[PDB]
Amino acid sequence: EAPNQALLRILKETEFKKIKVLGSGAFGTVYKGLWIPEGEKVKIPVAIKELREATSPKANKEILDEAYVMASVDNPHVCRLLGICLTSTVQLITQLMPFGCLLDYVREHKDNIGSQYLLNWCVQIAKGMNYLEDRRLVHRDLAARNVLVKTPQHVKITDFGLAKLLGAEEKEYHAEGGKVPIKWMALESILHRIYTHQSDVWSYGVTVWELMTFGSKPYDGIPASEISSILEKGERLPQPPICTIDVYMIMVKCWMIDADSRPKFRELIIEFSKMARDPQRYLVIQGDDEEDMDDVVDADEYLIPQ
Ligand SMILES: CO[C@H]1CCN(c2nccc(Nc3cc4c(cn3)nc([C@@H](C)O)n4[C@@H](C)C(F)(F)F)n2)C[C@H]1F
Repeated sequence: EAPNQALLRILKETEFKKIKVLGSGAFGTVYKGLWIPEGEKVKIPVAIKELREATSPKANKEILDEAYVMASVDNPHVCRLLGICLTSTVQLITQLMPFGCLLDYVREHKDNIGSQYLLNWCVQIAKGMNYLEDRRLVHRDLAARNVLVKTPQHVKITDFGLAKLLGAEEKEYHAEGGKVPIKWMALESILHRIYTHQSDVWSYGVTVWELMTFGSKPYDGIPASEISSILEKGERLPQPPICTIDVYMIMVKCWMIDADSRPKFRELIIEFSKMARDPQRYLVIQGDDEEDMDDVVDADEYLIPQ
């Protein structure tokens, strides 16, 4: 197989400064911060993810496995790891996405999200996803919560906690136990623990549904145990009121039993692009930062020779 010549950057704790907490999960604390490299005269808005507090060797392998995947990606619609900090607790340093996750964004801005925006997000998620397919990467956790907003017009795929690299003549990934998101999972993933790029396509369909419903919970109320029995019977997520048969037919195609019958991410870019050219024909919607900001540079503009 092809050697992975990606560069993992080790950053000094002194190079960056924590401002406030963005999220305090059971896994850790994500901090809003600023990164001032060596003597570069730049301030890079960052998101610093530290592994809870305690140093357990079991979870350190998980954060470094996430660092491996995140350092091996480079696409405008995928979040790249800026570096790692080897302190008492391992810290992942990533680009600050000022508008947070897409799921919370669609819920918080329901009344100001237009058809042009929803369809553009779909194209963008399909572009980043097709890139991961080119990189032989299976996400295994694509959802609106794992799509971050850089600007309302620019979103990127993130959270490589479950991501796996295939390569050569490996077409599918076989999993173990662990907590897995059942409501975003393809049927072969629930029944056989088989993950492919086409299983990611199913998850893409559910992500699109979340967006088109403005952040509604898929199969709301239904326990994860019943999902498998529901999908096997032929039941799928409802048509969002704003969706024309055109958009819904795309979501439906992602949820077909035969994985190879589902659309490819390169076809989803094409389909949604045609739709983004005349967004009102496809979506029916009624009525459709405290420091010296002189040297602030976004991570997408801060590059080091590759
Ligand atoms: C479980 O860890 C996740 C957390 C989100 N990760 C991430 N990846 C790339 C960039 C990035 N930046 C990033 C993440 C941000 C953010 C600004 N920038 N603002 C928020 C809140 C206020 O809405 N979040 C969320 C997702 C949280 F706090 F939970 F992280 N964050 C990917 C993994 F590290």
